Amino acid sequence: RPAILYALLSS
Amino acid sequence: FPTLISLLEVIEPEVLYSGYDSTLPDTSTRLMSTLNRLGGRQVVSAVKWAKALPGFRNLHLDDQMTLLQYSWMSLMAFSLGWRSYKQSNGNMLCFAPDLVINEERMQLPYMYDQCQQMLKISSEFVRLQVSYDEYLCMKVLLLLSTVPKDGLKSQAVFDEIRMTYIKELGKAIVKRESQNWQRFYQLTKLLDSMHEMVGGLLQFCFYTFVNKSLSVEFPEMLAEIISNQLPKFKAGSVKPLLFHQ
Ligand SMILES: C[C@@H]1C[C@H]2[C@@H]3CCC4=CC(=O)C=C[C@]4(C)[C@@]3(F)[C@@H](O)C[C@]2(C)[C@@]1(O)C(=O)CO
Repeated sequence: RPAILYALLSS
Repeated sequence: FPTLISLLEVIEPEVLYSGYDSTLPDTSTRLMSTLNRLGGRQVVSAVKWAKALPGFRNLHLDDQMTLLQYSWMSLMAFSLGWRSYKQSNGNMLCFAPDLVINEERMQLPYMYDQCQQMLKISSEFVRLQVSYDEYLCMKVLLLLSTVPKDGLKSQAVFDEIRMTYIKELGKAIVKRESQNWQRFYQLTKLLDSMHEMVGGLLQFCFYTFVNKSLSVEFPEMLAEIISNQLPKFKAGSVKPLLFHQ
């Protein structure tokens, strides 16, 4: 899981 | 009140600058390094853009991630094609206002091949005389054009969102002066060919990423994305959604 991507997508 | 198309226009990210130091001659390694970092930051913008895109956040989170990871390159490449279109009529590559690559700078050994396929994208805007609104619509459609062979978690939500922006594209065409049918054929044909041309860019990219002996640096954002997306592409487990066969 791309952590930065995910972090962006969940506020 | 408000129209979808004016929402597209308003959520479109401002053009980012590269900070490239051109005091001393271009090295291909360090130009690619600078581009990758510009790239990371543009992807970060793309993520904020997509979150603001009506319908997108109805998708399952994992599906939001997948779409962004699968299409980031075609987004970045298309928007590059747009900046090169309006900025230099597709003559030069306008990566940023402070990083334009003309014929000379391209002659960098490693650069020429990749640069031609990027130039091929802007010439298409020139040839088809794509309007801003047409571009904005085609851009979301790229974000929704590359899916897992196994489909998405939110397939029916997805299918609908795709439909809406397909119709938004119809509207941008009609809005722009009977044969609107032909335009749609060409525009959707342009979207189709992106898969091929973006193919090559993604090839070089995985290459430069995989082959660490090359000294081409990637920011975390891209590295996380590439290293997750690579196995999926190599396993041939992703699929392009085409308008024509
Ligand atoms: C040919 C490829 C494709 C290139 C990308 C093409 C799309 C793009 C447009 C930009 O406005 C800025 C960065 C990117 C997103 C990019 F230009 C850089 O990241 C470098 C890149 C991956 C590449 O030059 C490399 O693989 C070198 O590492």
